[PDB]
Amino acid sequence: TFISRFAPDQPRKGADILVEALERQGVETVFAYPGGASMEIHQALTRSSSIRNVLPRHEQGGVFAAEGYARSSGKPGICIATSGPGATNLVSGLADALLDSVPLVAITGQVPRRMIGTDAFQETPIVEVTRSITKHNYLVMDVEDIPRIIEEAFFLATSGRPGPVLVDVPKDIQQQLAIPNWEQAMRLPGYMSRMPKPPEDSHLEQIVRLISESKKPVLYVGGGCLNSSDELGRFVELTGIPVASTLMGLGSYPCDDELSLHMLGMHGTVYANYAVEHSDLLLAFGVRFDDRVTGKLEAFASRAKIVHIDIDSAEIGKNKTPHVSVCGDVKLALQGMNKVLENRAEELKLDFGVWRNELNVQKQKFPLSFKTFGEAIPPQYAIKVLDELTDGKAIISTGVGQHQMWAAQFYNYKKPRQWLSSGGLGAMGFGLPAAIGASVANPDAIVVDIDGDGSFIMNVQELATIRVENLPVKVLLLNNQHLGMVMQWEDRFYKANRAHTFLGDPAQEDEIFPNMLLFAAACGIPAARVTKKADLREAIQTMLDTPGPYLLDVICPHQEHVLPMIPSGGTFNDVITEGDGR
Amino acid sequence: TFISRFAPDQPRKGADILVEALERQGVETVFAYPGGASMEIHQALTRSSSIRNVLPRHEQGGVFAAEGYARSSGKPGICIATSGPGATNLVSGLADALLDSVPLVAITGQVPRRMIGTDAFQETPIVEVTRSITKHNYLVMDVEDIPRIIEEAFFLATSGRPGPVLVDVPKDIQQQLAIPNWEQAMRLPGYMSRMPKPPEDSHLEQIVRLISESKKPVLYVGGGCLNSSDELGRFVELTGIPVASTLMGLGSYPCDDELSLHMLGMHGTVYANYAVEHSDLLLAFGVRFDDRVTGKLEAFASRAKIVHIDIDSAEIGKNKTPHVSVCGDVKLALQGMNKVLENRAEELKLDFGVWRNELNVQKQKFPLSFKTFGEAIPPQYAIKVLDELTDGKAIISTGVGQHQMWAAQFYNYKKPRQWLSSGGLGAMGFGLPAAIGASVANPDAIVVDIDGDGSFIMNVQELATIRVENLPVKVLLLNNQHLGMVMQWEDRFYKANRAHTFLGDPAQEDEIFPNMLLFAAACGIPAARVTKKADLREAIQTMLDTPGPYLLDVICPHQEHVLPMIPSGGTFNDVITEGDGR
Amino acid sequence: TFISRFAPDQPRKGADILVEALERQGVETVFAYPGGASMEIHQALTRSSSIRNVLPRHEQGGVFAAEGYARSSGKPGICIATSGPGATNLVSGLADALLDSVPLVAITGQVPRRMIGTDAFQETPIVEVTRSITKHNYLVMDVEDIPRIIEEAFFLATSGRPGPVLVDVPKDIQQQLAIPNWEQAMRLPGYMSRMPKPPEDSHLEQIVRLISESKKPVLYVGGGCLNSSDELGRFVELTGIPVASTLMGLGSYPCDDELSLHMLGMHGTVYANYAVEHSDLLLAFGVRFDDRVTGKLEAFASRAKIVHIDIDSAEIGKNKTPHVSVCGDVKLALQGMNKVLENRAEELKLDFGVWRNELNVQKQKFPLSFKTFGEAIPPQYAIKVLDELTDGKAIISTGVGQHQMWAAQFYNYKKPRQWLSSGGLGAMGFGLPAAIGASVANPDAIVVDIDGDGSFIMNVQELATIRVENLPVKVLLLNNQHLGMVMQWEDRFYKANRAHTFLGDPAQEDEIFPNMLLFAAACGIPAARVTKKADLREAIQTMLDTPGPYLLDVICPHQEHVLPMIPSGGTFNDVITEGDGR
Ligand SMILES: Cc1cc2nc3c(=O)[nH]c(=O)nc-3n(C[C@H](O)[C@H](O)[C@H](O)COP(=O)(O)OP(=O)(O)OC[C@H]3O[C@@H](n4cnc5c(N)ncnc54)[C@H](O)[C@@H]3O)c2cc1C
Ligand SMILES: Cc1cc2nc3c(=O)[nH]c(=O)nc-3n(C[C@H](O)[C@H](O)[C@H](O)COP(=O)(O)OP(=O)(O)OC[C@H]3O[C@@H](n4cnc5c(N)ncnc54)[C@H](O)[C@@H]3O)c2cc1C
Ligand SMILES: Cc1cc2nc3c(=O)[nH]c(=O)nc-3n(C[C@H](O)[C@H](O)[C@H](O)COP(=O)(O)OP(=O)(O)OC[C@H]3O[C@@H](n4cnc5c(N)ncnc54)[C@H](O)[C@@H]3O)c2cc1C
Ligand SMILES: CCOC(=O)c1ccccc1S(=O)(=O)NC(=O)Nc1nc(Cl)cc(OC)n1
Ligand SMILES: CCOC(=O)c1ccccc1S(=O)(=O)NC(=O)Nc1nc(Cl)cc(OC)n1
Ligand SMILES: CCOC(=O)c1ccccc1S(=O)(=O)NC(=O)Nc1nc(Cl)cc(OC)n1
Ligand SMILES: [Mg+2]
Ligand SMILES: [Mg+2]
Ligand SMILES: [Mg+2]
Repeated sequence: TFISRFAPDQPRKGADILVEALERQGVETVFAYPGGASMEIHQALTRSSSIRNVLPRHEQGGVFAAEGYARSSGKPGICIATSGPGATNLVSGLADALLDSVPLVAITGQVPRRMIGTDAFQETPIVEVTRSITKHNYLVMDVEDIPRIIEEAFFLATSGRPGPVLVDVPKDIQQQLAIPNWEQAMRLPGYMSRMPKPPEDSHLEQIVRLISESKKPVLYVGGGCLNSSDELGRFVELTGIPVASTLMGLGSYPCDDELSLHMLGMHGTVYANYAVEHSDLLLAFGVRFDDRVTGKLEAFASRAKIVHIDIDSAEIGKNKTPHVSVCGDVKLALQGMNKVLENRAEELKLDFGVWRNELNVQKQKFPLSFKTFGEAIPPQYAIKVLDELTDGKAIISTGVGQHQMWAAQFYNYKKPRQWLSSGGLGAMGFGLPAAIGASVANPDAIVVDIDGDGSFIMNVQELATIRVENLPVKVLLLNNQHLGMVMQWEDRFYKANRAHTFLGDPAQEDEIFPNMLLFAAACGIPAARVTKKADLREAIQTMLDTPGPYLLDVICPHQEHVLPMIPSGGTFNDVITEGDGR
Repeated sequence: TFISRFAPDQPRKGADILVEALERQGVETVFAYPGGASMEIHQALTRSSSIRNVLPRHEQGGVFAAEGYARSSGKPGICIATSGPGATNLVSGLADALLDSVPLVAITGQVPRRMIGTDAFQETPIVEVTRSITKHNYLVMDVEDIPRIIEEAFFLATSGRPGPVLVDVPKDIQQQLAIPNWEQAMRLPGYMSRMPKPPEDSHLEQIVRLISESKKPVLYVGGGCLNSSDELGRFVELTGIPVASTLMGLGSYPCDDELSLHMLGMHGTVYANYAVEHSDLLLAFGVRFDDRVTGKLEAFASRAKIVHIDIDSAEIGKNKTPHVSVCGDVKLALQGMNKVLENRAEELKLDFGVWRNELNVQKQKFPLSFKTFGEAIPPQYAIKVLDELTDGKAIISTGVGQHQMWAAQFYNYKKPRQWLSSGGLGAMGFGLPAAIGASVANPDAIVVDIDGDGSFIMNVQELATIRVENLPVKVLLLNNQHLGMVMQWEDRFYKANRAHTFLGDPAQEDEIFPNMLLFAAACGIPAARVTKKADLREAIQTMLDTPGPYLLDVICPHQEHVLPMIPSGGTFNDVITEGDGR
Repeated sequence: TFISRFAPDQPRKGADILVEALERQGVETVFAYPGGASMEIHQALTRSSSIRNVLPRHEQGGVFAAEGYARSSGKPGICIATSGPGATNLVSGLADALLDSVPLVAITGQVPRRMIGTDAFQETPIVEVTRSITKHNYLVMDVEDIPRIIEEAFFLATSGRPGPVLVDVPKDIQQQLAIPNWEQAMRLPGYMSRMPKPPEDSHLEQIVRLISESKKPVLYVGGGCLNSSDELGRFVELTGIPVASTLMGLGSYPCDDELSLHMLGMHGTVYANYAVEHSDLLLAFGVRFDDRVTGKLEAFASRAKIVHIDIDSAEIGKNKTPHVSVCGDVKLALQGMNKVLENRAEELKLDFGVWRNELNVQKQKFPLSFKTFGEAIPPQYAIKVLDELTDGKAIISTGVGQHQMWAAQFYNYKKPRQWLSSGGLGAMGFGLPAAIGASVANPDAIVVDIDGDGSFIMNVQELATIRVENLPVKVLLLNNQHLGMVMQWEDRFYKANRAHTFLGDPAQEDEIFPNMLLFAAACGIPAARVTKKADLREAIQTMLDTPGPYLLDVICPHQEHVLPMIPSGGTFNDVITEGDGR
């Protein structure tokens, strides 16, 4: 089926064997920045007609773009870098992908084998450095291993709990001629042996039993449900259980649906954390009970039976001890529980209307809210407008901080993989590059990077990439001249004592600095600034209608605070519902 | 002598103990970007009146600035970052500092101790990740250890062979109240035990003997001589031996002096590599025989007695086996050899005029040269002009690539620490941030970042830093729209087959892209472009005269090639002396 | 040339491929104790007709026997063990072989691959455990790798600086059928690249020059000269330089020769340490300047030019900085220096008679001495008698402690590999097993284990091995009822306060306990006890004449002290020349 560009008996460079190894894996896009140790790989890349390369302006842009690509498509993201500084520049991306469980294959050039360990030119013990921040990694020591290693890398990166896999390739192996063997078996006996088997009916039916025996059930959905959109939907319309979601799970279940309790956790809705606090049955599907959503563990879902379904046994019971657990693919568990629920439909007759009502009053008394001052633009409102004008069908990437929380709170995602945000590591500068990858993976979609002025400037060089690759990336920059989140904490716990959180110029405290519009201009990207809430709707519409890339700089009053808020290690009873920096 | 801000019996936060620990070390400048896990440290920083913080726009800008600071002053550079993404963003800087042996202390915030290893919010096993790319590192586990650890970190970072030391501080330890003990002893028994002792006369006199017995002696000076400017000078005026230098040693001995053979190595002068090739005595002081300068080891200084003086025993004999070696401070070895040379002056009567003549003819027949096409600006010439207008007294930082080699070749450094360039790791994006640190460390100096368009855009966000800190950083951008060095190799070994090396826009192949002038404008930094060689001198003069920061975009024809050139693993007989991409 | 037992196209078990891999390496003897995880290997072993297995009674006996085998033959020693407890029981042997640089290949069975890391039955992460105590190690993950790994293991174990290499083989790979490829190349690019090249005449002639310019030269020979017996001899008869030896070098140069200064170091002769203390030229060939022989480094050979020739660059300059060094095979360096010395014979005319005389008076005034009390047997005398009756042609293995020092001091070894003793690690219980290996490697030699009662009982179970394998192992047990060496230190530095150093029975303080004769009897080995010095000569003669194994229990007064003695970190001026525990 796969047509090679070489004769089955024709020897060729390891670099060419590596590129074909990617083509055979179905790879169509890579993000690679050339360097001396990876030149061969780049040369082989130009001979490929099926793989396109998006040249970033910084290796970190490369990884983050690859992540965006992966996060928005469900396919693995592929980035390639040269040795030494090239490789070390990938680090934050690798750690980011590992914490959020993003399938990713990173390939780095390395000095020739004989040179390894000699403090060679541009050498870095990248395999040693990344071991604790990758799912697995490799140092290829023989051109004969390329086919197997690449196959194993993708298998490991995409199977079980997804994660990044780095493959280090010495320059001498890239140049070595050889005849590849695409028939070799993978050496993952231990891993393949531990791969979860399909869920058992005994386990699944025990859950359905618990559901029928509960009066206050709550679904706690996370990133693990990103491929169970339909199954989860069907499950909810069969149990009528309210859905609470993590920052990573947004979109698994439509935030606009009436059964949606939206996001729970530190900056989750009062009613979502309420539901969990008083539930008697917690259906934790595809979540890792992070400190961000649980607060004080002992207090989290204290009065309820916890059912935990995770593909990673290491997660089941790590922070919370379930009353029931299923180690396996939540997608299969749902399909299984669904058949059962459809059959015992009449026999069960599930009705949680009373519970839902208790929550609806909570949703009515404590809804997400924002204040509008004069004609100043409220970031929450800006996002709300973007949602409306895009009919909530846009792919949203973001930086980290207040804008991130607002992008999560005030936009209703219809489907998963519409939300691209760094959650576990929370790396700034992720938004723009992620949007680049998302756009390449989704050419006909509306891709909007809702960034912060601090996060946006970190990888601002990628604007050049966007222009050159002619990608329709829209940038909704919520400019507040500060490091919003750190500032909020300064206000709440440090008597507003500012400590290097102002991003503007102290000499002209009133001038917007820097002028992000000129950054766009430098890369030939049309831009505009908006300061009055009245002109907001038209500015955003313009951004959307103007073909190609576009940067809308939205000025906002910095004293805004993200609410509600449960301080770290807190309880639902410590939730802060009001206040700002005014 | 040191005045604390706390009573000797008054308990205070570990964060405050850490900041005072820095003040007691004489620290006056740090480069810190605030984050949740390091907020306490930042708060304590604002209470200090002796330490100023330069807030970068990216953690990588922070480290590189700290390096620039260190490299231009001889003091350790200090950068601080928050946990997780903050910390991982330091990686390239740490590896860079380790490879070039730059004293540096990096402090990173970390999640609370009890949270370590739990996959906590913004947690990264930074100590595990950086172990192979730092001189040493620490994870503080008790507020009581702060004083000792900080003292050890600086001692280790600055003593022996300088290098980076990272100190990870849990958030709970930053908030813990305690009374510091500044009297605690350091626990470096093994390290302090292995510290080289002052050179022995027996060893030193054996060297002077070799010098008197040689007919073709050559000095091979490197980064280890950065603090031996005077001693080396005196040594040369007592032996009249020609000085060849590494990229790291530039300036140890004035490149303008007649005894100077300039840089040796891959892109070294023909006469420098000549001198070494035919020498009978190689005085390797403060060098590590890198593959970049030796080429094929067996062929390097094949016909001569090698004397190697290094402060790191691990280096002596690593790639080349000396006939004589001295493990110790080259500064002391020189002072020692100098006294001997002054005494046995008449008894010795050293005369290498015949050898120097053989080299002068070589210097005359094969000098550094560049070609001028029409009115196009030759980068070499631009640098040559900068040298003249600044009287060669400027601090020059650079990116990595062709411009770096030209900045090395066509500028005559009078003193060491005038040249700030990433040599071992060769990390792009180093130039602008390094200039920032150099300027802060040298407020009254002319600081010029000779950057490449590829390297410059990587950390372009630091332009914001430059403006806000009101630093007189001048940027001489040699814009060639390409990744010059990779392109040169494509021309020489890949039939000019371009593989993602063009940095401009393919849709407007003739328009300079991006418009670096607008990047400067965005950060309120005056800029100008120059395209005609005739207008070059006035443009540079303007850049220098215009008070404050300034960006001069210098357009150059990309087909330029760095020469001469000895291909990797080559011999002096493989040196390429002509050709380009036209 | 090599005749397989399988058809070149016939598939067979990995176990059989491993055994053939050994046969192809020339292996004729292995020391293997069967276990569940290694059963396949043992089964394949019985099908071999060229490899004999010596079944020890304890895995530690296995390794030590393999060491003895290696140490007495110059061939690598091979031991095989099962997984878990089998493997961990090898540890002391591996560390011992690494510290003394003994070529050794250890093969351990391991649980099936899929079971690794699951806390399986008899599983131990042996590769992780032994990484810091082996030259290198492997975990075979594919039956296809066996041929290459075994070849690499032996190459690494025997090349450069010899050392142990452990190969872990999963049980499933032992049973997997396959067709071996004995043509595969080794993947040791880096290692083979760093292998020392033959010495250069420039370096060698510089040494001969130093020799001619010296008045007080001293040879400091170590374990690295074990294969340079002839070359060293020739070198000495051409320079007439006195030879001092380490505990590891004994026999490289005959201790009986008049030019021999015998052993230097802590328990070295007064004249040997004298020679070094006052020498002006130290020829350190095949030594690692251990703390045992140097004492206080600063004081060691303080007034002299040090020439160091080592095959391990990591050793040159580790503790002492030479004035000259040669990284390479001392055997070749000597052959080179010899040709030079033979030619410039007349031109040089070397005469160190005056120096030798200064030393001969020292050898006359401070010779090795022992005191004889009544009819009590002096251990020194016993060894002296053994030497005479065996004409100093016996292979002597020993335990660790006082008897070891006496075996070193009072026996004159004619050739290297006659002395088998644990020097760097100093592991007790080494003597008996080492003798077993030495005897198998030298069937027609006189093999005597000069053991201590403490060391002897540790691996006393090997007596069973000796009987069953019908090996002519003679055991000269110097029984003193104590842990001699620890006792000596108690006397000198702890006012003779005994702390668990008495090995006899406190209830019958005067009865020799245990009765080692009955241990021999239990294993059908003829034995006898001797208490009167007058009956000593006849007892030893009997031991030697009685065909087969024999144990002579020699009772000695425990208050004996090893002299002379330079306390740790001491100087030649701190040497203790008299005293005991009476
Ligand atoms: C400024 C900031 C504020 C934050 N505030 C909040 C907040 O208030 N609320 C909040 O929720 N988060 C918040 N976070 C995000 C937070 O750090 C965590 O990233 C997030 O809570 C993790 O959610 P998760 O466990 O659902 O998803 P993941 O971390 O993606 O974990 C998914 C889990 O699902 C398992 N799984 C994967 N695939 C499958 C499958 N097919 N079948 C079954 N199981 C599977 C995994 O192995 C894993 O255990 C914040 C982050 C930042 C940067
Ligand atoms: C694009 C590119 C091209 C390059 N081309 C060249 C080229 O053509 N020529 C070239 O020279 N380099 C070149 N390099 C730089 C090169 O990679 C190495 O960084 C450089 O050769 C190292 O020189 P060094 O050994 O002298 O200095 P360092 O790497 O700084 O090493 C200094 C050494 O001195 C020792 N030492 C330190 N302090 C003391 C003291 N007080 N007393 C005694 N010893 C001390 C150290 O421990 C160490 O061994 C290039 C780099 C790049 C990025
Ligand atoms: C109770 C006790 C007391 C001791 N007392 C003493 C004492 O008083 N005096 C004493 O000497 N020792 C003593 N030791 C032994 C001591 O611990 C060291 O094992 C010994 O000094 C090491 O000597 P070495 O360096 O010569 O040999 P090794 O440790 O075998 O080192 C040999 C060296 O030679 C190099 N080399 C190897 N092969 C070659 C080759 N072909 N060409 C060139 N170089 C090569 C190696 O790589 C290495 O650096 C004692 C030990 C014990 C247990
Ligand atoms: C930068 C990558 O370097 C290496 O892989 C490398 C490292 C040490 C020794 C030899 C090589 S090499 O000879 O296999 N390759 C190179 O040296 N390549 C190389 N490419 C570019 Cl573009 C520039 C350069 O040196 C300045 N060198
Ligand atoms: C980001 C640093 O985080 C931590 O140190 C951390 C990690 C896991 C659990 C508790 C904490 S903590 O309670 O000691 N501190 C915080 O959680 N700090 C914090 N600071 C900001 Cl500015 C934002 C935030 O959460 C969104 N959290
Ligand atoms: C002791 C070695 O054990 C193993 O290799 C082992 C470990 C875990 C699971 C399966 C095996 S196994 O099935 O490949 N082999 C055995 O279990 N062998 C085995 N051999 C013996 Cl003589 C006894 C025994 O179990 C009591 N088991
Ligand atoms: Mg902001
Ligand atoms: Mg360029
Ligand atoms: Mg004893």
